[PDB]
Amino acid sequence: SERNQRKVYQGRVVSDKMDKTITVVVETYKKHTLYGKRVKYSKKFKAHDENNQAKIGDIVKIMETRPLSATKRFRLVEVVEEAV
Amino acid sequence: RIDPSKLELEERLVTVNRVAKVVKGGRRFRFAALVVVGDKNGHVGFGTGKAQEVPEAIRKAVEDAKKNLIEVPMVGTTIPHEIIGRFGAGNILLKPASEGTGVIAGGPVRAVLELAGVADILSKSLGSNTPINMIRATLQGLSELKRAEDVAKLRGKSVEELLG
Amino acid sequence: GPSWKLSRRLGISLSGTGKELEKRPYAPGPHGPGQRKKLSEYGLQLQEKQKLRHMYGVNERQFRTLFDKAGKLAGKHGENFMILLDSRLDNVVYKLGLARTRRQARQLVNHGHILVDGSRVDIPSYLVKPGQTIGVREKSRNLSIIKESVEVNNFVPEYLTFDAEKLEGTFTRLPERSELAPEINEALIVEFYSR
Amino acid sequence: AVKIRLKRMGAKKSPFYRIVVADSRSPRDGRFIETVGTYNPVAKPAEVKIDEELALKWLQTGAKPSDTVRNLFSSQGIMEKFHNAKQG
Amino acid sequence: VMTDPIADMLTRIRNANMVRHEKLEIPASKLKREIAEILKREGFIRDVEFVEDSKQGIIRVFLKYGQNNERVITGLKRISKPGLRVYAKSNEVPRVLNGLGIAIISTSQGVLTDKEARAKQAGGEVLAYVW
Amino acid sequence: PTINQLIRKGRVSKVENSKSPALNKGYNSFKKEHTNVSSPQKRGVCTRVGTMTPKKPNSALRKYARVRLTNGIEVTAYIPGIGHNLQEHSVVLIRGGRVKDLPGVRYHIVRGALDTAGVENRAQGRSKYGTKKPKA
RNA sequence: GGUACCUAACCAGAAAGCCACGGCUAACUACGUGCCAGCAGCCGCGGUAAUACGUAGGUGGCAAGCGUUGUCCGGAAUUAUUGGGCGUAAAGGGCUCGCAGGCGGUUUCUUAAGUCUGAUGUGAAAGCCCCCGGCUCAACCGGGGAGGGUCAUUGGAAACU
RNA sequence: AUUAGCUAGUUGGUGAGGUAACGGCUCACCAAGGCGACGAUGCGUAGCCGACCUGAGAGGGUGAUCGGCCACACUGGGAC
Repeated sequence: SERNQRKVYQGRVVSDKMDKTITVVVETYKKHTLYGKRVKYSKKFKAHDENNQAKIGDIVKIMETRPLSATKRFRLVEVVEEAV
Repeated sequence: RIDPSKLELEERLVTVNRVAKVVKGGRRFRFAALVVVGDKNGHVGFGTGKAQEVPEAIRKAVEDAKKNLIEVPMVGTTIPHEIIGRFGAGNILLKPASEGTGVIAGGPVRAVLELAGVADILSKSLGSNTPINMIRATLQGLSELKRAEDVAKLRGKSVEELLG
Repeated sequence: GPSWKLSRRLGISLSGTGKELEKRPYAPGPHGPGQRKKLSEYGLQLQEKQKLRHMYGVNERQFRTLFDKAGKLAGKHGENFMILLDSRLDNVVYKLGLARTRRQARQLVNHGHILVDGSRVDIPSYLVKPGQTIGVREKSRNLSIIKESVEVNNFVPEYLTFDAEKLEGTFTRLPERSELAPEINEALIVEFYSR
Repeated sequence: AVKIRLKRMGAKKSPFYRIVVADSRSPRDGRFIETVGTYNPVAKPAEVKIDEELALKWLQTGAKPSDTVRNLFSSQGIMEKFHNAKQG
Repeated sequence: VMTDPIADMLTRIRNANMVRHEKLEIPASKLKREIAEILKREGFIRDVEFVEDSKQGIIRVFLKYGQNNERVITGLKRISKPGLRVYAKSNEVPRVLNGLGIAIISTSQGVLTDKEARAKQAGGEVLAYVW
Repeated sequence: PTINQLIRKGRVSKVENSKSPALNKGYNSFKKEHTNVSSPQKRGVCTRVGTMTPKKPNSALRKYARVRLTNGIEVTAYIPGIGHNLQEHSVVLIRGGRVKDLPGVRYHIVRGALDTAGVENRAQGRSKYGTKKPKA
């Protein structure tokens, strides 16, 4: 009787200046519907950091929920890997 | 090899070009000719036709036609596979199809394929619209055809293994 | 039309006679006895198409779609289109012999009433399948068009079972193109309407 | 509001009908959820074809049809099988 | 630089056909060694040989001229260029020269031919065309 | 050319004009602008009817209308028939027809319009030039 | 709506046209005409023998329609991924150093983002299409089925990226 | 791209109010972020979709009728 699993990703962090929140870049990449070659985009979101344990260039997962503020529609799961 | 003249050639013409030459006095109008020549059983050829008249050019087309013939494989009244000939700026590709599909080809090219006996060809004149080179676009591709039992003999392999 | 002036353009007795070529094989007109010229493929494939469509008088709005209705048919598309215009009900009336011309067979469908497995059919262009019976009710039981053409006892085609007074018409598996068209060259009309 | 009902189809003179589970708020040709089979008025004989089982699941959820639709179910005993389930 | 390994081995087979050399050298990576056994096992090579050296290895090919003057290999063509990855599915396995020619298909269950990818019904990359 | 060259420039596709520019635009009054109607045929008003010559080897003087449409644009049109009917301030319907010989005019006047009566004594070419069937 | 329909009675009686006719393109002659009147989508036709103008005859085209008109697609491989170019035909930046983006030698382990594949859920119906059946056939309408998703979840495959 | 810079309730946090409901949705406070060469902002343009037409297919054009949904009800704003 488990409820439906939500949207989820992992990615990479640009900046940390937002209060208890960050941006995370998702790098999934696809082909074009006319030619065939597979180029990469930039997909970035706004993610909740309840512990403020974020780094510039941090590998981390995000998890959506009800929208916490303006454009913020994610929370973290696990800080996967850190920067240097 | 050279195809012998011990056949039944049908030899209907394609076009006539009046072709000039400029001398001290004025022009000199002659005629040009080219006639696709063959049976309806797989032997196609042609020659040029040059004269100072209409009908003697029709005669001398048949000479180099009987000097130069070439043979086409007739697997199921089709071409056995797909090929694209590329002789001299006139590209004409050749596609096989099923047996009901008829002869869909260009103007001079349609007077070639019926002079093979092969009645199932899709084609499309990619290159220029010139009558000599479009016929050169056909036979050069038809020269590069292959037979099913022949390439299995080339590979040293079974013929049915080329199908299954 | 005249239905005979158009066949001398084709230069053939399209119903199959000894007439309409004697004394005048040149096609129509004052440019008739002035000797004709040799045409192109477009010159041929018109007349090669028109040697079949002037058999049945089919307007080319109705001639195009039956070619397309042969497109969905299996088998060779040339011989498929031979089947549909010899399964034409106008041709079935003429091949049962009660019409001297196929144009005479048109009134034999239109108001010379006739019964296909039931009430009546006023359709000169009904596609006829094997397994159908054809008769005429007593309202036009024996008129002199039928009475003379019963007496004109022509040969019955071998895909038909026909009696004179019983007047019933049924079929075989198909009308076969070897039996159907001696004059008309096939496989040219297909390459006409592929372009 | 949820009325299992007919749905008008066909040519101008001779109509055709499809028996349709839908909301009444959508129009006469409006959208729906899932249909059951057919109806033919223009045949002087029969050929009113019903799925005969799928609507009973909807009737256990509750969807009141009009009587002109309902008496076709009486002719095939959907409602009486359903009334046995209501007596069950 | 070299930009891809498989391109410069296929045309090197093709550029020997117009001169009719007997033998070749190809610097023999792993997938290079397995293409050569495909052409060997299916009628395009007299014999193929492996050479174990210290530098990177070399594979060598004895070209198959069985008849008078008739090249068995009449041309090659690499498709899946580095920047265009033709992934033909197992439903739409591209057979070439319809009845005659082969195309080598690298599948997840081995680098296969047309036929061994056909009956096993698994597609993927399409690495070359062979006349 | 190469593939990544194609992706971030695209195929810059070929843009072609019409066969006639002054049929492709209509007018509305209280909007005070110049709408894109693409109507086939318009009714117009002639202002100056003089005549002039064609350009080259053909040299036989033409009829040379100048018509003002309901878009607001004054485009010189052409009078096809064997002699004319039109005078100033008439009702002129215009179909799109290219005149190679005359410089600049790309518009026939439909002989057979609301005001243009058909040309005198014409049997062949009945649908064109606006003549009824003479007597049956 | 006594409408469809069916029954019987009546008469060749009610009823065909426009377009083309040098080459493209199937079909041509005779008069008129003399850079004028006029045709023209294309090449281009007429300063006295116009098969190209206009008329007549006669053909041919298609048909209750035919032409012209404006549109959009096609032929146009003439924006070319499938399906072009670049010595002189339209086209190599004057040449470099290079951030971003683009692409990767060889061997091996591993991973599964791409890829391959199953299963499940779904992409309503009408329409295209497969096949039947219904309307005098057709068109139309009906029955059943397929197809359509760079889809999502889930479970597999490991050569290549 | 012959539009390269654009936004201060903008973008963040905290609390408060408010909404059926999450929220700068509103307001106070505090912070300075956010959006951008994968083309923001701007401007001209236009209802979208199953589908229609065309092409051999890849594609291109159109988005009328019938079916889905949004928006609008002389123009504009509020509210029961």
